[PDB]
Amino acid sequence: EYVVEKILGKRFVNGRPQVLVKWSGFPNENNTWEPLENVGNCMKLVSDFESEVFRLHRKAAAKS
Amino acid sequence: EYVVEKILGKRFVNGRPQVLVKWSGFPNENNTWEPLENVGNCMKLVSDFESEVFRLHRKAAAKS
Amino acid sequence: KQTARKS
Amino acid sequence: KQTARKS
Repeated sequence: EYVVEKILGKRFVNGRPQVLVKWSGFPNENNTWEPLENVGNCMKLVSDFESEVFRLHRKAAAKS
Repeated sequence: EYVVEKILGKRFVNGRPQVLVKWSGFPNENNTWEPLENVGNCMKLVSDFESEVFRLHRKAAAKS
Repeated sequence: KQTARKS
Repeated sequence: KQTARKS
């Protein structure tokens, strides 16, 4: 288990959610996709990411 | 901290994500909205919920 | 076990 | 601390 700096993306693989993890102390080159089941101990960063997605969805809505 | 049976909904409050929690051993009448920051220990149930939302989003897409 | 904090 | 398991 490693310290997480930020959550950068979200996707589904075979219908199951994953998130893109920037690891603290590692460069972005080593970012990895992880099952949402793996990130229970960084939900503040996951919430930050979710908040940003919603903000962008609201923008896409506005422009439509 | 209580055992969670299921996650039933998701919303944003002041831009921050929350989920609707069905508590194990409690009737649905006592379901509560909780900050995503609170549910790190039930990410399997959160992943189950996310999977279902995606499935319904795909359906809304298909029908469009 | 799946658990959560209650606010 | 914010941490996660690495797969």
